[PDB]
Amino acid sequence: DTKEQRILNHVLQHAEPGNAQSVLEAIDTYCEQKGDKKGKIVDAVIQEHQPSVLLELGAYCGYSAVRMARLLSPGARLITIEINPDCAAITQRMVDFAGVKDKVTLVVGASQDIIPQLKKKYDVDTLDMVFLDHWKDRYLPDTLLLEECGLLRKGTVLLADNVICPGAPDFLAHVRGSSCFECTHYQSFLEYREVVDGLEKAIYKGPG
Ligand SMILES: [Cl-]
Ligand SMILES: [Mg+2]
Ligand code: NA
Repeated sequence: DTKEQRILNHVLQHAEPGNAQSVLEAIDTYCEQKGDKKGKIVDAVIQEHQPSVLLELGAYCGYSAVRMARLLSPGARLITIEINPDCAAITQRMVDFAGVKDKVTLVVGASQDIIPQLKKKYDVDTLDMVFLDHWKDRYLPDTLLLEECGLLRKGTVLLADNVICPGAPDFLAHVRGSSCFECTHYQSFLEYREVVDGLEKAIYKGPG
């Protein structure tokens, strides 16, 4: 969308080419200008679990791709599925510019179509980590799908963003109540890149 394009424009103008940290800071800056830090939580989870195969559902401007890819060990892989071609185009430009393109496989399409292809087509055995940041109504069905397709092993980490605002209540109820998942909640704050709000004025004109 227009916001993601302006984020990319800002990065290209101000971030140091090939420097992933420079790119992240430039985006945090663009969003700042216009509980715990969201980027800090993602970094902490990845550094805690050291995934060699990491699946990202949803990519808007490549912020999350870059943040996660920069921390991966050599030869480790980020696979990113994004349904909107325009967001995927921007994400790849961001990833190229940030210097991490060698770690990222960006795939355009719907998660429910691509997920069952991960083993056969993208040489995945099981996934070490999944970052969920796409359409909220996909969180629980894709989670059940990942399981059904044999992509989860004991120890696989699911990390879901925005589970409160806009919210993924059904996703939360499932994994929390299930003995198949061990759940931890991290309070956070919404950031500019993620959302935007507005008010509507509606003046009644009569029955007419
Ligand atoms: Cl993003
Ligand atoms: Mg988000
Ligand atoms: Na649980």
